[PDB]
Amino acid sequence: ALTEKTDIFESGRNGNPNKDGIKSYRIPALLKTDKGTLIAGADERRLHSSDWGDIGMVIRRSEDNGKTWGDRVTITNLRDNPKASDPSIGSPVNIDMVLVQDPETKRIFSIYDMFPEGKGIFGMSSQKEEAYKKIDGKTYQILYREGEKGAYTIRENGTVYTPDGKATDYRVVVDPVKPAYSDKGDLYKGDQLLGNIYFTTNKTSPFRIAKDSYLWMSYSDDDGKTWSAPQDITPMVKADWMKFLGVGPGTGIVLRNGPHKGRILIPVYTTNNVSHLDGSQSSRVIYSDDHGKTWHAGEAVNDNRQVDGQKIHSSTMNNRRAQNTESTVVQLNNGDVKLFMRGLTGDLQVATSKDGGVTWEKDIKRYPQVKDVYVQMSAIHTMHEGKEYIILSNAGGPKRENGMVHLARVEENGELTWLKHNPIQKGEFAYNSLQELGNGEYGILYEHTEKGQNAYTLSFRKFNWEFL
Amino acid sequence: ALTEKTDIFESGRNGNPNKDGIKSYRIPALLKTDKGTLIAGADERRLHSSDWGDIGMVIRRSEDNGKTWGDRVTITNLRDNPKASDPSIGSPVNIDMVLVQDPETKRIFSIYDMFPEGKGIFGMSSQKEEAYKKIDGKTYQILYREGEKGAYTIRENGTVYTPDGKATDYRVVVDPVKPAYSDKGDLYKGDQLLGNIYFTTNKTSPFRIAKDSYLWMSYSDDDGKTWSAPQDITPMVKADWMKFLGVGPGTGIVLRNGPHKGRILIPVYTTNNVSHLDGSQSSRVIYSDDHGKTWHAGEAVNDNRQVDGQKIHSSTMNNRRAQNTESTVVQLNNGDVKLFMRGLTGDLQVATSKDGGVTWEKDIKRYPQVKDVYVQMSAIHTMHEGKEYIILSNAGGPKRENGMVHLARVEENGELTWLKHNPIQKGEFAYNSLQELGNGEYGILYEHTEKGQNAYTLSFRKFNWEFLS
Ligand SMILES: CC(=O)N[C@H]1[C@H]([C@H](O)[C@H](O)CO)OC(C(=O)O)=C[C@@H]1NC(=N)N
Ligand SMILES: CC(=O)N[C@H]1[C@H]([C@H](O)[C@H](O)CO)OC(C(=O)O)=C[C@@H]1NC(=N)N
Ligand SMILES: [Cl-]
Ligand SMILES: [Cl-]
Repeated sequence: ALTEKTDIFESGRNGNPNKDGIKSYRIPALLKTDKGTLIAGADERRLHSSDWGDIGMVIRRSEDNGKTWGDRVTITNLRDNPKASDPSIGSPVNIDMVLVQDPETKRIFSIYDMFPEGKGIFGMSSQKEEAYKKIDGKTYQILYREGEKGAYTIRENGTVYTPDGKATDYRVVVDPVKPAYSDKGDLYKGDQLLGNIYFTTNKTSPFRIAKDSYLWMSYSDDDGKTWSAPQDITPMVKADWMKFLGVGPGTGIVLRNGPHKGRILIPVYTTNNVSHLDGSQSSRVIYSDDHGKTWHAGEAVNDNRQVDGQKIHSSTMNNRRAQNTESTVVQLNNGDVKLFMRGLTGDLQVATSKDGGVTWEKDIKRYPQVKDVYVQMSAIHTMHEGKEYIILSNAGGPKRENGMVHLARVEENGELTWLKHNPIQKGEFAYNSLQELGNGEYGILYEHTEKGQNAYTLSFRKFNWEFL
Repeated sequence: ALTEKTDIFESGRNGNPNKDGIKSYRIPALLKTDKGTLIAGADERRLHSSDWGDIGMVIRRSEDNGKTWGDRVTITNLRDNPKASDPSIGSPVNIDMVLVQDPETKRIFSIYDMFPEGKGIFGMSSQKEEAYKKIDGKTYQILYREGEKGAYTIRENGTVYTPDGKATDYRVVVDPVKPAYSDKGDLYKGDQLLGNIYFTTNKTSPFRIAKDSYLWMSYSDDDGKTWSAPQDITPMVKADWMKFLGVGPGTGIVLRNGPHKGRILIPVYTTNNVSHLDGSQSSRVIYSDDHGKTWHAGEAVNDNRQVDGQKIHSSTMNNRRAQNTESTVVQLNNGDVKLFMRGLTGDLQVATSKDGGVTWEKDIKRYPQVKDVYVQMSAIHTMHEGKEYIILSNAGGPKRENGMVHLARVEENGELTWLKHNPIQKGEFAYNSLQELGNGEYGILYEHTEKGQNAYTLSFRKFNWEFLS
């Protein structure tokens, strides 16, 4: 039925670091690859357990269906500002990942947020700063220089150009080479390292990127063993009005049927400048139809949505209860895509797309038989004995506690009928990620603490249909 | 040295329409063409004197340097919604024009605001509605259908397409043929007129455009005698964050020197969704380098502007005094572009661009010797006996009264030295447009009323260098 928990990422105790000098881990993503391998992804939080600071994007691999796991592999870990007054806020931040595999190329993607040095989503400015500039059909990332108003650009070879279009003696590391790509954004003049473009305080170089929220992507073509340098996918998908744009962490999908088969779907959510985190968080997907080469934004669930009288839009809404945030995405056999969205109604909110994730139907469906206490969830499609189901896992409540694995039957019209609700973990329970394993068996990687563990320890369990 | 006022567009009196059935005129634009022709543009307000309603874009032409003027020529006048409960707010709106001629092609452009039926800039919604959709690289205007969430599109030949991209039996008049193009936007099912996509109340067709602020353009290739159908230029220039985008009315320029010579510059201004008309009004220019065929937005004066030791952006600002609204644009002989902007400081605010209107220098210069009572102004470059000057006209104050023509020497470093401040019209004085007429003479079309004349009557005067100095 259900196995006992195996601890995959171990957090420290009583506010102290673990044996690796790491305080805690958060944000599980569980990928079951084509070769049977399980990739377990996490935020690795070295210094403290906040939503910022020194966080690396890390994975572990199990080649025996989750029994034993290899050593941590670091995808990305940007170097700290060695001059920051407060190291707790003195690192450029990567935070929250989504994992997915392309089933044709077998390429594995990790998509995650990036912010310059500071407090991440909780450090965002009230004012927009332009991040990119289009010059002769090429999009360049902008750099700002203290006491100068104009936009410098990073062009060919990482060479920095003046606002007026002339090459400088300065250059950015745009092809990072150090372990964990900790050299990305390093600012040189000739062969002299001066600082880093992601540093925002006590700078030793003249240049910095726009203070904003970014989305990065790294990929692996060797079953998660090694990873590419980070690719900045922001300018492909972030609209000029968006404040925050970030992933809904967990595991993305690839569409298996319909006109859009082969489409990679990555849950994301945005905020606007009208109400930001107070009334605007809005879920959507970004997608790629060319096996991860180019990315596009779908429309938000909240775009032209009717809410208590009146239409809203994600770019202009200010409605706490109509927010939807981190989400988990599933495709049905009839071609429909369901988006299970974290929200503030107390129960499960589901949006439906008829066109492979680009637009959403007018109604958000509420399922009062599945509680949602305002915490991430994960959901996967499953076939059992020729019958179509959805498995969804989240906290049972009243707080981030008592982990549940809910089983739904999907009807021919895509309506969901909730059959079973199975507690899987007493005590602390938060973020979780599900995968199908290959028999009637399923794996879950989740957040949980016991015995004074720092939030969180990430643990793994297998269950089967008899548990379900 | 200063002629008596000649009335060009005459308002009615005591809230009554004039002889032509028109309550009032507003928003002068004066343009001296290649031919020597003077074109005077205006908002023609049929129903009342507010910032919405039934408003036509109209011109008159003078062929004798402002002495006599011909009959009204209507550029654009969208038909009213015949089913609207309140006629004063029952018409799609055009409002505020900029005129400019391309010196090479001789083409004359009128660029002006458009809004569907309602209260114009004072009727904008709190929530965005997407207005355009790119389908396989092609940009189409969206239509919304009663009882449906999805975006229909207006495609080739005006054919309305479903959200899934199927042709319907519905069609939009995209190539209007009626006088003043009053049929633009008409919605047909095959051969039967059903209603109009610009109507927002008591609709008789199923379809309507996004509720938004738009920018339209019409052009003349025959010295202002006839005009093209309106071009919707909005998607070329309006960003996904902009709430209002509209012209700073008057007369635009064509750059006459430097690497961007030939560039057409059109003052505009935006608001955002953070503070709209309370704290985000921000000047910039849109420009064309291909003789008016395609248009691009410059950056706002307020983009990356330091205010109170902190950087703002036009898209996110909320600062009353940092706003800059309608503006007038002038190029210096050194290549620099000056933007004189209506503002809330009580005095004249000027921005400088060194890249042909695309970005603006960090410091907005203020001149305490020219008052700004928060009203439109016009300014023009001029040369007198080998020396460079700018002439600017606006109200002297305290209110919108006491028209002034100000004269500045432009110094070698681009600094302006204000030399003379000459009264040109006592009593009411508001919007105005200046043009150099040649041989030391200048013309001005301006808003003024007397004895119970509805706001406003548009009058013309000519003056010479002697009046200036
Ligand atoms: C980018 C970011 O800050 N991600 C946050 C997330 C976020 O703050 C909320 O969704 C905003 O409403 O909340 C939570 C949470 O547990 O509620 C965890 C993530 N924390 C970490 N990955 N450390
Ligand atoms: C599009 C529009 O509403 N244009 C308005 C303009 C505008 O309301 C302000 O600049 C907003 O701050 O103000 C004025 C004005 O006299 O202050 C006249 C124009 N009115 C007419 N053309 N009727
Ligand atoms: Cl630095
Ligand atoms: Cl209609």
